[PDB]
Amino acid sequence: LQQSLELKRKMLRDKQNKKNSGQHLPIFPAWVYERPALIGDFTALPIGTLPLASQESAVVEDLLYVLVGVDGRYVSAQPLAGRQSRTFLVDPNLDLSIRE
Amino acid sequence: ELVKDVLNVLIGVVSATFSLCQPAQAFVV
Repeated sequence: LQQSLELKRKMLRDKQNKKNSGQHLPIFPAWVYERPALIGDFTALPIGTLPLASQESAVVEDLLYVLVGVDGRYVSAQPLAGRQSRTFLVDPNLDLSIRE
Repeated sequence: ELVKDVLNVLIGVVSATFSLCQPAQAFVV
């Protein structure tokens, strides 16, 4: 996020010194990149005690929320985002068959 | 009742298993 600004700036300088007839090459405001809400990604009953076919419905609801970005009650989207590989954390106490 | 598992054993599940392993030594169902 912060590291990209460097890359962008060096690349802008090349077009600037190359072409002077066209001046003031546009840039976006800093908050376009700083703001995290703009980008797509950003009372809990104990599931262990539940019946099976209700765990299935709950997990489906959380996954349907997961698909569009942010995570859900029983499954979390890990905030590491190291390198470029996103990872997710399912609740530990589930049925192994559902979990895989 | 147990048959529900078997229905999903047709697909990959954990109730029954496909341990990616040597047949019948660690490979199991």
